[PDB]
Amino acid sequence: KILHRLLQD
Amino acid sequence: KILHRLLQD
Amino acid sequence: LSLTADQMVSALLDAEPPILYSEYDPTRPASMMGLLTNLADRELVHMINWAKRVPGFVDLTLHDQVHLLECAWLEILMIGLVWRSMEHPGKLLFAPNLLLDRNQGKCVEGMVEIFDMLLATSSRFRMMNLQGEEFVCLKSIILLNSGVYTFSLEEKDHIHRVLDKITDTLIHLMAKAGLTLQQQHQRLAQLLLILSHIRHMSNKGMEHLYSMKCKVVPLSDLLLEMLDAHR
Amino acid sequence: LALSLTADQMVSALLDAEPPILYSEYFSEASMMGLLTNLADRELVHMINWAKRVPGFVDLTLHDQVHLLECAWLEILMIGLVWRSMEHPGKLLFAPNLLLDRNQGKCVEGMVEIFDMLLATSSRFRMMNLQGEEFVCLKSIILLNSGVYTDHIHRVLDKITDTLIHLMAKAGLTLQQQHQRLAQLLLILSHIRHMSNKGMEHLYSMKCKNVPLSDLLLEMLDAHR
Ligand SMILES: CS[C@H]1CCCC(=C(c2ccc(O)cc2)c2ccc(O)cc2)C1
Ligand SMILES: CS[C@H]1CCCC(=C(c2ccc(O)cc2)c2ccc(O)cc2)C1
Repeated sequence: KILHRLLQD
Repeated sequence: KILHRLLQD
Repeated sequence: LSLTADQMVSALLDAEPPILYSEYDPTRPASMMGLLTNLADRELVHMINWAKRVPGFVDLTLHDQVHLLECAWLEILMIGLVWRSMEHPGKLLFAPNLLLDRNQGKCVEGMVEIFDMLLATSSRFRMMNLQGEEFVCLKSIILLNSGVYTFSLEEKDHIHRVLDKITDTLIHLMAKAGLTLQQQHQRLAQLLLILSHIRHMSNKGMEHLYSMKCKVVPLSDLLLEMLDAHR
Repeated sequence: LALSLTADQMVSALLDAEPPILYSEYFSEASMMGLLTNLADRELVHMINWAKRVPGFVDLTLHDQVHLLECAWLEILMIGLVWRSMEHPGKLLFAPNLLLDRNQGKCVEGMVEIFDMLLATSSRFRMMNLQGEEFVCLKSIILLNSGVYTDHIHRVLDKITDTLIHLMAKAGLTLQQQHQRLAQLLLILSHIRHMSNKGMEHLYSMKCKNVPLSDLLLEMLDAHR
C-alpha cells in the first residue's frame, strides 16, 4: 500500500 | 405509491 | 413541540412499535434473506404509523414525510436491530425466534461485512450502557435528520426546532442520571457519532438490496418503492 | 499527549496542521472528472501529513492509521470542499481557480445529486455561521470516528468535544445553545457520511467504465470495495 509509505514521511 | 397511501390511511 | 422533555420521552415511549416475529423454523436452515425481507416488510408498516406519533412529524406535508421515511427506513430498522441485540453479545436479534450468528451471515454473500458493523454498534450501546429513553430519542432524530438536506419555500426551521427539542430532552435525561455537565456533552456527542455509522451501515446495506433486485430475492411491493428512492 | 493538551492548545495545533488550498490545472464528462481526480490526488498527500499532525493519531498503530484514512478520506475532502464553498453560495469552490455550479454537474451522470447535497451542506454551515476553529474540530472527528467501530480514540474524541464546547463557551453561548449547536454540527457529519458513500459508489462506477485514477486514489477506493 502506498498509504503505508506516505504515513511514515 | 404505497408509502403515500399508508401515511394517508 | 409545546411539551416538556418528560412528556417528550413518554410520547416516544408510547409510540414504540412492537417486536415482531419471523417465519423462521429451526428445523430448516437466499433462504435467510427471504425471512429478513418479510420481517422488514411487516416492520415498515409499524414504522410508518410510529412516525406519525413522533412529535412534529405529522405537522409536515405528505411529500416531505414520504422522503424522510424513504431515506431513513433502513437506518431506523438497523438501529432497532442493534438495540434489541444489545444484551446478546456476538449475536443479532432480528426477532425473539430469530437470533443470528457471525457464521450464518455468510449464508448470504456480502452480508458478513454488514453484520460486523451491526455487532460493533451493538457492542457500543452495551459499553455505553444505553438507556431506552435515549434510544427512542436517537431513533426519532434519524427519522427527522436523515432527510432534510436531500430536499413555495418550505421553511424547514420547524424540523430543526424539533431536533433542538430532542437535544434538550437527551440532555435532560443525562442530567437526571447524575452526569456532570462535561459528561453530558461527551455522551451527547458519542451518541450522535453513532448515527454517523448507522448511516454508513444503511448505505452499504441499501446497495446490497439493490444488487439482489437484479437477481433471486423477490422484495415486497413496499420495499421496492423504498429502494427505488435511493437510485 | 493529545489528552494532556488544552482546548486552546488543541485548536492552535489543529489550526497549524491545516492542509493548504491547492490549485487545479489551468467542461465534459472526462474533462470534469479529470481535473477533480488530479486535484483530489494532490490533496490526499497533504491530508496524510495533516492526519499525522492530528493529536492522538500518531499514537495509533500504522494499520489503524491506514484504516481510518481509508475510511474517511472522501468525507474529509468533501467537508473541506463544503467549507471552502461557504462564502460562495450556489457554487462549489474545489480550487481557487475552479469554481463550479450545479449546471456544470450535469456534465457527469449522477453527479448533480451529489452536487446539490454538497451545496446544501455548505449552505447550512453558512446559515449556522460555522467558525474555522469548529471546522478543524469536525474534520478531526470524522478522521477518528468514521472507522473506529469497524478506545484511545474515544478518549481523544471526547477531548475534541470538550474543545468544541470550549469554543462555544467563548463567544457567549448559553449552555442550552451549546449542546444544541453541538448536536447540530454532529448531525451534519451524518450527511457528510452519506455524500461520501454516494460519491464513493460513483467513483467505482468510473473505475470500471474506464478517466484513469491515480494509484493512490485507486488504493483508497479498493478499501471500500
Ligand atoms: C442486505 S443487508 C441486511 C443486514 C442486516 C439487516 C438487514 C435488514 C433488516 C434490518 C433490521 C431489521 O429489523 C430487519 C431487517 C433488511 C432490510 C430489508 C430487507 O429486504 C432485508 C434485510 C439488511
Ligand atoms: C464522484 S462525485 C464527486 C462529487 C464532488 C466531490 C468529488 C471528489 C472531490 C471532493 C473534494 C475535493 O476537494 C476534490 C474532489 C472527488 C474525489 C476523487 C475523484 O477522483 C474525483 C472527485 C466527488
